Amino acid sequence: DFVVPDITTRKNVGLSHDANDFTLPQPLDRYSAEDHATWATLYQRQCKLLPGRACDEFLEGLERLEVDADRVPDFNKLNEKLMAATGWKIVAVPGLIPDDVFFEHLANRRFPVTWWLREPPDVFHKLFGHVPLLINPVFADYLEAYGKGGVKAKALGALPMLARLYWYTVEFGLINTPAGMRIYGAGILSSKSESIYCLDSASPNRVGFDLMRIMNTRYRIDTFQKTYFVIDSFKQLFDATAPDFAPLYLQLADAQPWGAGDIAPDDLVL
Ligand SMILES: [Co+2]
Repeated sequence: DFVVPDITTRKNVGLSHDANDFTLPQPLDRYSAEDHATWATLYQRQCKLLPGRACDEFLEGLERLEVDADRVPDFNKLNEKLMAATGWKIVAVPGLIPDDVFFEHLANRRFPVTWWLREPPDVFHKLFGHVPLLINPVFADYLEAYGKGGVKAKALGALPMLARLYWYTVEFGLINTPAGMRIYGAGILSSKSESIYCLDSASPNRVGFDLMRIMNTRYRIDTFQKTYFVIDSFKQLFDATAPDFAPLYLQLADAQPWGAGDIAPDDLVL
């Protein structure tokens, strides 16, 4: 029955965005005291739960970028540190943006960050979850290479195959370490409960990273992942982008995808 405006619409009232690249100056005046307090609450919650769960590089990135514990960060201030580390910067966007625009940003070492915050894929998820690893030069190079692939993928109708790769790496990836399994996916790192389940539960599959397998795997957004893909190094991700994806897309185009909860005959199951 009744339809009401969504959070993206409400938050962006009176604001504008580039019609081509979808950026805007970060609207600092729009963050209320409640927003800063919500940020602080989420930050404190995650920083209590993540030690021994997040990969070490993630927690180090928070500190090296001086990500504010007590307020929504000033993007420009964060950029001074990020630019010096890896030549990356974050740019504010209104919310969900078109894929070609998103890929063009990453291809140019710009990471789009939704500016607004949830009330008590918002700025907490996109900044706290996604940005700290951009100080890692190997991970940053993986994201740049990913972005550069957007033109080819769009031309071939293969953007959803790249979306699966992004989902199962950047958003929901795990990294194995001698100290045990750790988390690098931003969607897990900003989550209250998925960081617990993804390491502690016997329920989800933990499967070794395989590029073709992943690009042939469905995902859903409404639920905890049924399968997590595990890398041994960020180098594995960057190296996965080396070959020509065009013949991989065409091979996959006619295949039946793996379901979100499937185990494939060739999986290294961890
Ligand atoms: Co995300």
